[PDB]
Amino acid sequence: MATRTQFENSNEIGVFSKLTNTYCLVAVGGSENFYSAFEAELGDAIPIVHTTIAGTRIIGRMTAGNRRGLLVPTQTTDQELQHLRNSLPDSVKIQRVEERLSALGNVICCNDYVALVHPDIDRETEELISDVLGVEVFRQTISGNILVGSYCSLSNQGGLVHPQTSVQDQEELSSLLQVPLVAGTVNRGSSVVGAGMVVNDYLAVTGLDTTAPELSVIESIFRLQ
Amino acid sequence: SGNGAQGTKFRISLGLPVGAIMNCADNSGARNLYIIAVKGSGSRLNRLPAASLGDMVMATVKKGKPELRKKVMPAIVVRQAKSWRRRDGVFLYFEDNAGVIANPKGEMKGSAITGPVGKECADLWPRVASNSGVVV
Amino acid sequence: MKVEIDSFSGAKIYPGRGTLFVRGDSKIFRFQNSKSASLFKQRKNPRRIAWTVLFRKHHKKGI
Amino acid sequence: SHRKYEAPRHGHLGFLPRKRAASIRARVKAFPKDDRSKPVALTSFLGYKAGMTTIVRDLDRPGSKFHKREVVEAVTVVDTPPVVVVGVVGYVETPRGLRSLTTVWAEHLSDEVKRRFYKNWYKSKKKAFTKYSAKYAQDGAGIERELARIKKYASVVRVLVHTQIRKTPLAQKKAHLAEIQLNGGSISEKVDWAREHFEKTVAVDSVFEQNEMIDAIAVTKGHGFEGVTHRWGTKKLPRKTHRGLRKVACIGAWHPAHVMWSVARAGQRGYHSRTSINHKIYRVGKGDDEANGATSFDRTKKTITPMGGFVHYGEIKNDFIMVKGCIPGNRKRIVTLRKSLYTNTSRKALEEVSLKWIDTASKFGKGRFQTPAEKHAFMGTLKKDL
RNA sequence: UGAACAGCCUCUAGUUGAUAGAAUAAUGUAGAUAAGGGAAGUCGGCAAAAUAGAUCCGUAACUUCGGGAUAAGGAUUGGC
RNA sequence: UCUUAAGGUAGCCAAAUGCCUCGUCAUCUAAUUAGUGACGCGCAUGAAUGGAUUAACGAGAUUCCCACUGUCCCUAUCUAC
RNA sequence: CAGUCAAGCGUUCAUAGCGACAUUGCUUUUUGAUUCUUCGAUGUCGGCUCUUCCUAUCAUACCGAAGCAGAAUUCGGUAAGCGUUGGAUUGUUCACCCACUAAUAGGGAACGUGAGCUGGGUUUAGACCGUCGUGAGACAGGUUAGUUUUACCCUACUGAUGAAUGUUACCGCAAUAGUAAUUGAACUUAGUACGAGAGGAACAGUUCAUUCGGAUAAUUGGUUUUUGCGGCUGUCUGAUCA
RNA sequence: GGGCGUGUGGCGUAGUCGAGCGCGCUCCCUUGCAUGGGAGAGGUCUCCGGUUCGAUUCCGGACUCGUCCGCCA
Ligand SMILES: [Mg+2]
Ligand SMILES: [Mg+2]
Ligand SMILES: [Mg+2]
Ligand SMILES: [Mg+2]
Repeated sequence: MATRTQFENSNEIGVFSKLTNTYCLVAVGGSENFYSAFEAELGDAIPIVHTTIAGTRIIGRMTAGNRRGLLVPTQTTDQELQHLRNSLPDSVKIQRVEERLSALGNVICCNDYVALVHPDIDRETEELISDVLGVEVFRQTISGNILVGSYCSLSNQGGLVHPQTSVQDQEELSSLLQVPLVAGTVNRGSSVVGAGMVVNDYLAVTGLDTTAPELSVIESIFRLQ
Repeated sequence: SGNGAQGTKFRISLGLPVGAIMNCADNSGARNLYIIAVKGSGSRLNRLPAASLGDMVMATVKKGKPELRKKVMPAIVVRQAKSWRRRDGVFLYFEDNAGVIANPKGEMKGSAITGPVGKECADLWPRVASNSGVVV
Repeated sequence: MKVEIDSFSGAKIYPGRGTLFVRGDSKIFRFQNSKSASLFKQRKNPRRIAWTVLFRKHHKKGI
Repeated sequence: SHRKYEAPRHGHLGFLPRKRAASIRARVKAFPKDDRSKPVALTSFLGYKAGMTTIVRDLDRPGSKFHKREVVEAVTVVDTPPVVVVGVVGYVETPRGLRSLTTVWAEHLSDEVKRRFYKNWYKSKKKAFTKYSAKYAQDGAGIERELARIKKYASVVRVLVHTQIRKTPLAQKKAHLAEIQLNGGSISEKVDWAREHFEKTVAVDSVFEQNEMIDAIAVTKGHGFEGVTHRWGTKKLPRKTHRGLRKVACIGAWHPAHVMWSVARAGQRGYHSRTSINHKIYRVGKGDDEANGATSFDRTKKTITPMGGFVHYGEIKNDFIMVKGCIPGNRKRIVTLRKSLYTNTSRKALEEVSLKWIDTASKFGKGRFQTPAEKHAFMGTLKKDL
């Protein structure tokens, strides 16, 4: 399933939510339908944490997540950090990042094995990503889009990239990430695919205005069947 | 703001009246935006309609590309440079006035934002938070 | 609460006190008062202003 | 002809006339409505405004964007020594309104309350209530006939109380005396409570408690004669205006051939009695206690007084009320704090408030330190300290 | 001091005359400063602000070839 | 071809000269009864009643731009008298 | 501006909404008509500022009707409590566009308001052009430049004292007078009711905001004769210190 | 703002209730200082309703264009 969901009318689910294999994060100011989608589809096996990052309802663009670790900005308060430490399982590691770009979901596009980052990140932050997430890192842009997290949706099975992407960039990124990539649109043609939707190994959640060919492209590239 | 607001906004000290020229932060090829109107502003005799951070305004491109000049379009203020108070009581300000171009529903005409944006704007507009590099 | 440090003088900043300034290169400065804020805007070097923590650390004062 | 552009009226017509108040202590024009089921308690209290400070607390509003997040708010401090009960009075109700019929005083009156009955205290024989105390020290003869008179009549019982001005840093020495309504029990229970509490002190926590919405009645800060531009907020006339520009241009039409009362004019600004409602109590502090300024999260033993004392006031050695926001009147002024005239739910009047940190830095400048121990620890040793 | 019988301070000389005392309300007259915006004010940038000396670089259209021109636009300036 | 002494030539223009008129087209602006460039059956332009052009100059009249600012949003404060 | 009658329009159907041919009125925010008052002078444009009043109600409150399924809209009632904006052009009233808004309703008060301002226009004397005139000169034709005086009196209004009520002091009562709050958005209800679909509400609840008002100065900003501290120029006190 | 009149082929223009000519150019014929001739195409008669049997034609409404008259001191 690519599950049709709105955040109070918003068809961008990746902005307000962060979904990994092991956990899920949702914003505190959410509707009953928005919570019920993650509660029904994810089930009781996977914890869902209602969280606020840096005083903001936006959490997907603020944080970058992995099954092994979670990265939070510097502006995240101690109460939010302690609540995430209690609510999250003991396996994941939560570490604050002290870096100027500070919006880790926009900066970092990552999965379990390999990650794409903004080219201009600091070397200490790159080593921190490689340490906490245990993930090999490449500094690359998707056809000149420096915000790889906003302009790519990535999982273990496959990836969706920006629609206006050069084909040469598509095989280059596909060989670099060792996963097949498809250029496509989400939410009735919105270009920002990573902000448009969240995905993991068995679930994808998207906006209600995402059309049927777009949803078919999603389930084909992410192998959710 | 008005239609495309995702939630409400606390009152930010108004810093951009009508006639203000702010930098154009996105990559749409426009250089500055000239504010002619503020969405949702009230009516008082002699009072100029002023804008704050996170507000949607009506603006014209005074300097930039000729297909963007000589027409009115909606814009969103992302940097204010007039100091305002949050409910945790810090007084903060950027060093320039800056906004981006959008449609009336709020999605950006451009694709990337240079420089910081305010969290009071990023929470209120998700497309701005999507294309934003750093949110403070 | 959190007690922040002055970006110019190193003084302790209590909640609701002073100002904050986000520069165009996305760097955050925090000023405890208008005196240190105005010295920052006048572009003085805190290594040469005699009452700052960075000056006293440089000059080994009070050790 | 008609006004070309509409605009709202400058100023509020219900706060007229903007004259000086009759006294420096504002009158309580209305008390909370009585019901004869609760125990006998006062409806109000007297204190002295000391100054303002900030706090940090965790906001609890289920639905706000700042839910479960720290906010910093401005509070004002009212120094409240325990008030001394001297006297009760009863009011019968006539077709021309309420009317007092008797007043029964306490026996021993202190000097600070009997200074209220004098303009030249230093040259006096101090003969005040001397024949009244001579009416006392019999068995009961001239006393409980007036008390049973208040029981037999007098549908409203009010208590004469007076502050303890000598416990405050004020240099006045002459206490303030007031009537406070009792709002519990029957008439006999009210006057029995008063008779038992003659010459006794009543503390502020007996009448107030935390998270209670109260009203402040006080006379505002005076400003003397003021022009129309700041007194009423009218628009300044343009720069090239002959004969001045802080004025109102048209003060009326040709007809009616008089200046109307509704036209804004120059005169006295400030020193008006005001009643400001719905102020939440954050802390009822005890003066017989160190760590008044400490919370459960801060836990550093410091009193509520800032560094260098409150500016123009001094110390807070007595009990106090920390109340949210601004109240009318300036520092060192008598202020009457009153219970609310109605029950407010509002999901804001019912919020339970627990403070996290209280500011005790100096208000006589940009204070950097909360305690002298913290200042000494930060700055190290000085030349004056050996 | 400075280009200077400019402005500012001083020497010789000459005055110390102009009803005074006490307070510091409004509105004035004269002098000033203002966060953010920058003519949205107004018939109209009225009024005010900005620029300013000197040295070096650089200087357009047009022209009656004489000019425009300090065009515009940049950099520097103390003490030892 | 008539009328008359002869019939407005060269130029110029909604010009300080155009009633209609806020003329029509273009440009300038988000929007212009303003400005500029064109057009000309021009109420009622026009050749020492001087026509057209014109560098430099102007306490002359008008429009736009940059800088600048309490002119203004929206007022506040200080000094002397 | 409002009625009465109703041939017709409205698929059908006079009157949901309109309504010809006729006819009865109201108003004095149009312009006329008249010449009563003023020629030993009542300051004739417009704008700015400010108060109050009227309702023939643009919006907001509660309702009735529909050619009212919902959404949007139209007609009407009680209603003047409350609001009715920012600009480009023009001296304008008016107009015309841009834009926001719940809405950008109409008017009066000596065509409100010049000892309140301004002086762009008109409306002196200078000057230019066109037309007219032999000419001096004329032109609600165009253009440019053109002194805006006085309040200290009475009343009114805003504030401030105050004799006399045996004296003086404290605490009170309340006749009368005034009065104040206003409007919107988002989430949810709910893609629900309704509908064939396109489309698409409302009540209760929550969080904010606009306009207004009354205070206040903990914080932030402004202000500086704290001439408080430091720096700098020129000159003077022989230098130094000051 | 109001009044009065106007609207035909690509262009100009004739119309009494029963759309023609000229100009542009389609073709053919015809020939210096480039003509002429013959067959062509070309309209929702500004639009919408009613009358008639049928309206360019009669009527009503709307649009459009062109004239005339209109603010103040
Ligand atoms: Mg105005
Ligand atoms: Mg008027
Ligand atoms: Mg009106
Ligand atoms: Mg202070």
